[PDB]
Amino acid sequence: FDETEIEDFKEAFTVIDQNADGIIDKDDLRETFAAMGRLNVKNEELDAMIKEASGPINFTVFLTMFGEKLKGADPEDVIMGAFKVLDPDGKGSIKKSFLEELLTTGGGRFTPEEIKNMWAAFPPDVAGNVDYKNICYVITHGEDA
Amino acid sequence: FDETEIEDFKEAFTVIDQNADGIIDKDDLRETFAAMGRLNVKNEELDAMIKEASGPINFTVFLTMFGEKLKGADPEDVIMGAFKVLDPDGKGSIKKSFLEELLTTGGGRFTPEEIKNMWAAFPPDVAGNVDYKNICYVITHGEDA
Amino acid sequence: KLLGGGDVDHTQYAFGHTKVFFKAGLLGLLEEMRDDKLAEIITATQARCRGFLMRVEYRAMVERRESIFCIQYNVRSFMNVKHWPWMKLFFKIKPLLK
Amino acid sequence: SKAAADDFKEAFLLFDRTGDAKITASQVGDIARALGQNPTNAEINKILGNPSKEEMNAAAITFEEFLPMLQAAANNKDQGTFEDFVEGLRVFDKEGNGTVMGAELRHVLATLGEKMTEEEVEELMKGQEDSNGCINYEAFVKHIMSV
Amino acid sequence: SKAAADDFKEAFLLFDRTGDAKITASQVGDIARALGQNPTNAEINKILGNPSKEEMNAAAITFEEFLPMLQAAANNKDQGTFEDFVEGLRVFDKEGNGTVMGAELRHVLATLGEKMTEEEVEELMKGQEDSNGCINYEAFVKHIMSV
Repeated sequence: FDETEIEDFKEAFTVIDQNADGIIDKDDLRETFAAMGRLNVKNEELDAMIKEASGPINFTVFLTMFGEKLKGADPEDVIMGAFKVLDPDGKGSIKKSFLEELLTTGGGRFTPEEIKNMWAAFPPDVAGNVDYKNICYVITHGEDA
Repeated sequence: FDETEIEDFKEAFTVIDQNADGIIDKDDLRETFAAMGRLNVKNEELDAMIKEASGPINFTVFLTMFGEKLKGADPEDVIMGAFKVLDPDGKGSIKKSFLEELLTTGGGRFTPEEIKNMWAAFPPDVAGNVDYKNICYVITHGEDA
Repeated sequence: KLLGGGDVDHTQYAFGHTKVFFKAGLLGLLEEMRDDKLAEIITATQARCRGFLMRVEYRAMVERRESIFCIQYNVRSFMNVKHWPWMKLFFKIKPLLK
Repeated sequence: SKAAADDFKEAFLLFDRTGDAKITASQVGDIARALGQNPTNAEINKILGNPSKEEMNAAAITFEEFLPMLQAAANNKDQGTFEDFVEGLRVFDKEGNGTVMGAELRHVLATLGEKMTEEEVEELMKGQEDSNGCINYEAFVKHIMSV
Repeated sequence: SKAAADDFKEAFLLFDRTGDAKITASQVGDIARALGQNPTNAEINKILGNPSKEEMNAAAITFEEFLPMLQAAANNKDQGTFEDFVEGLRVFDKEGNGTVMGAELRHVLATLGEKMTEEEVEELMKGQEDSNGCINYEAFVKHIMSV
């Protein structure tokens, strides 16, 4: 965890903790979702978020919960560092079959089935290994941009 | 030491001395590191910083310790002064082989092996002697920007 | 340029303005001996290369060691997270920030 | 002999991916090179077949066969003379300066004799050949013999 | 003599790149020039060989040989007469004004007698020759004798 990433989680903690007392309760979760447009947010969704913690969601409980789910989270500059080492001549997005072979043949984390799941929402270019950069974006901030 | 550089070290001394009494103790070092995100900062790192001084870290002991480690520290404007004299026509980053030849053939501080270490984290452009300016940045403030 | 390759007697022939000159069956014999002599010379020079070739692969494999992991773990996160309320939230919200 | 070098057995535990203390016959070529031996691939191939050992079917190994094969390859290290390596490339390009044109060395290392992949050829020229397209083989063969 | 000039020993510590207080025989020509002596390179060469000293094989030095070689070169400073330097270049170009055409002095300084590199020739004309292509050697030889 770099310090600017921890400051981003402190700003997200303050936007969900609308009572500003330092502990995100279930009313803060529901009022942050209602301010984003969720008028139908069920109480069972709020209870499932609170069921991931053993205590009240203060800043260090929110940081330890996000730490334990993001144990391989990598910032965009280090993902582009590794992709610039995979394309060491610069500019070009690397081939689809080169990333499939190098993921498998180096590591068990790069096994195929997982490579079909990589191509599956990370579209073609991304999946193929040709573009580059959009995948670093969606690994640090999810969903389609 | 120019006076604005000494005022920058006075501001860094005040941010690490969170008790504001004028002497940075080991608790100030640990609480400044914890406020930057270091939750695992060992006591042996704090003891190795205090082992570089013969007494308590007040402002003049911190200035003399930084003076004795930065006996060739050069501000960015004087490094760009010297690089504008090496590229006297302006704008262009100077060639890789020209900086290797002129470092060696003028001085013993410009010997090759050291030139391989210059290229080694100061990347290509920087190492090569083509770009310019990013090396002045990282000599006044380290690490990748 | 072609004759560059082959474990052939580079003697037995000779070039000139319109054509190459070649021996047989003696010169033919010569070459042959020669041929064997390069397998030696060659075979040995190949090896080191081969050797050496992979020796650089290890230096790369090794470098790579971590950059993968980084990549490895890093992805996994996301696959888990991207479905988490809190994380989607941070997501829609991440922009309003400065 | 031990000089009993027990670090050859510790390096066999770094190349065996299953942890059972056996190394397949296809890895023995590259691990002899990683222990400080450069047998040519035809030599590694011959020896194998010589001993009615087929590298075409599944293989396992034991340390008790890999140790004497490394000791049979260790006598052939007297073939590694650097005079002949630099004189080979000195006969490969004209003029009195040691420079191969880029693509001459890349196509010769991939297609002449024991085929080296073009991926490995690019990894062996990376850094020693600059953008002039001229590989200085005095420093190139020096750095190739540094590993 | 000391006048014991101990700054010659302090300048030997600025030219020895290893710090062991020895200066190789190939540096002795340029360091005699940096101490205020202009022996010609053939003279530096002769003296060396004269003393069965080979500048072809590795060399080291000691201060105890470099001091008397600088004192043997110091008698030859009576050959540095500026009348003959300005009259040499005055016979090298027509008319009553001291100007050499650019390329005449550059090709003569690189190819006639003791070969000066064209890099050093450009560094000695830089500033004294303007864009008219005419080197005024009255001020040019004045500035060359200012160092």
